[PDB]
Amino acid sequence: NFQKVEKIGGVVYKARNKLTGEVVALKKIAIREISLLKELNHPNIVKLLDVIHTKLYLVFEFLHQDLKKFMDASALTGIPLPLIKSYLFQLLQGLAFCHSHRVLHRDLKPQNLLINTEGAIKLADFGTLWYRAPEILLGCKYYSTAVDIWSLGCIFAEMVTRRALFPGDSEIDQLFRIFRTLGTPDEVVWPGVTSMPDYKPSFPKWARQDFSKVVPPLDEDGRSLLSQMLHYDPNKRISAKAALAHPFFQDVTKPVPH
Ligand SMILES: O=C(O)[C@H]1CSC(c2ccc3cccc(O)c3n2)=N1
Ligand SMILES: O=C(O)[C@H]1CSC(c2ccc3cccc(O)c3n2)=N1
Repeated sequence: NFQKVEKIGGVVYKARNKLTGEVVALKKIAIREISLLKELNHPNIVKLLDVIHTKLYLVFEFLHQDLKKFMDASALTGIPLPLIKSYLFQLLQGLAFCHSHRVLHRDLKPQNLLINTEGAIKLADFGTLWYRAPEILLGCKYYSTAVDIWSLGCIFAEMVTRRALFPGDSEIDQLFRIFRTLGTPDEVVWPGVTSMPDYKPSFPKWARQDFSKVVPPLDEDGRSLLSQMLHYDPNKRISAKAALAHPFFQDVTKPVPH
């Protein structure tokens, strides 16, 4: 039925549908979540074409490559700001759509963001440590859409600087890397943080970095938006919908990537 072409990322393969000649991404691995997922159409969400239960196989549209590869390829010169802005804007549209339908992504990272030759970018693999929100790291079981905004913020910073923002090697290292940059959170900035399941009063108390240093040479509009995406308190973190109205996107366009 499907011929595997190569492994590209459960497990995901490039494959040919012999019944249609279509080239697809085939993921080899509750039904309600998938239903909701399947019914969604948006230009910035990878389309789920078919679900085959026999092991569960999810058949997705196939896209050119992922943003990780593009960023590695662009590491020498960087991604031009207009393209960064376009990608961020598009990802926020996708998230705004998902979130309005009560769908969380929860594992956003460059490897899960797929691009095409025409300037589009799409969200894929709906649910490393590097893009995990602090509330998840502190043991929150009942987290919100805000976890996706944190992750996208980390990705935004990485596109700009050509370095991962918080490349932890363990959950505690991840948390402490966050704390060393943004300051150790307290009840003032994050009411309720000290009652979180894995919060320990013995966490070292670091001061916040002046931030100027975190994503140079991003302009103040960009820094403003990023800071709103990285608020500790998930309830203060900007929503995708509001982020779309941020002045950073006043001059947004849709360039064609190299
Ligand atoms: O994990 C997933 O849900 C699936 C959605 S499609 C996808 C995927 C994952 C990696 C890919 C790499 C190159 C080109 C692609 O189309 C890729 N597609 N992963
Ligand atoms: O979550 C936020 O929006 C930011 C607002 S500033 C802030 C913060 C969080 C923790 C801090 C710890 C020591 C010194 C500081 O200035 C700190 N600042 N968190």
